[PDB]
Amino acid sequence: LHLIPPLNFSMVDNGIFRSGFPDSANFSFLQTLGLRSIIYLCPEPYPESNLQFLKSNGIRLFQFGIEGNKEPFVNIPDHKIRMALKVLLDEKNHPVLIHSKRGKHRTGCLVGCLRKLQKWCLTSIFDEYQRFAAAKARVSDQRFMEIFDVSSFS
Ligand SMILES: O=P(O)(O)O[C@H]1[C@@H](OP(=O)(O)O)[C@@H](OP(=O)(O)O)[C@H](OP(=O)(O)OP(=O)(O)O)[C@@H](OP(=O)(O)O)[C@@H]1OP(=O)(O)O
Ligand SMILES: O=P(O)(O)O[C@H]1[C@H](OP(=O)(O)O)[C@@H](OP(=O)(O)O)[C@H](OP(=O)(O)O)[C@@H](OP(=O)(O)O)[C@H]1OP(=O)(O)O
Repeated sequence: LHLIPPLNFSMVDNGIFRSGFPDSANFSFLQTLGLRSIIYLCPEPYPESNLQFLKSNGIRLFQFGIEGNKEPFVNIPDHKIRMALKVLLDEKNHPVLIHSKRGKHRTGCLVGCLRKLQKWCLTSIFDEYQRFAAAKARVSDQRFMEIFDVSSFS
């Protein structure tokens, strides 16, 4: 036994994964996925360790830096989520890992908006969001998904 998936790692769909921030202990696991792409949702620069892993493995980094904010005073990062969705929906970028810091809020919102495009009823989207967010589930994240207009992606 030796592979360590990154924090809160899960398969979302064919060619799509979610997690928190990978560190060097996770690189041997991430190698088994044959990633083409990472969608990174934090504003902080990528560490040198991570950049060397991407360069060694031919993985493209897409960064859409969403500022972390806590309830009750939240950002509505609509443009950044939609830019990340545009990349996520292009199969040429697959396999793709979506990650933020812990993979609960920013990652959860992007995945929830994907589920809405996949025609999941809201309660099913929120159940999946809650499974990762656990005691840190935010009503604001779920309201963002409730309000999200799918029009431009149909
Ligand atoms: O209370 P805070 O000091 O603001 O801690 C919170 C932390 O919450 P706690 O550690 O106190 O529980 C959140 O973590 P979770 O709520 O996910 O447990 C985490 O946001 P997060 O890493 O969740 O961001 P996502 O990556 O899920 O968007 C926050 O990160 P952000 O600031 O959103 O990048 C803070 O973590 P940092 O300390 O690393 O900034
Ligand atoms: O520059 P603007 O045209 O006013 O648009 C901004 C801008 O959105 P994008 O840059 O992502 O297009 C903010 O992000 P920064 O430029 O500051 O990085 C964003 O903030 P978040 O990314 O945190 O959402 C904000 O959205 P909001 O104010 O709703 O949180 C949004 O403004 P509209 O919301 O486009 O005025």
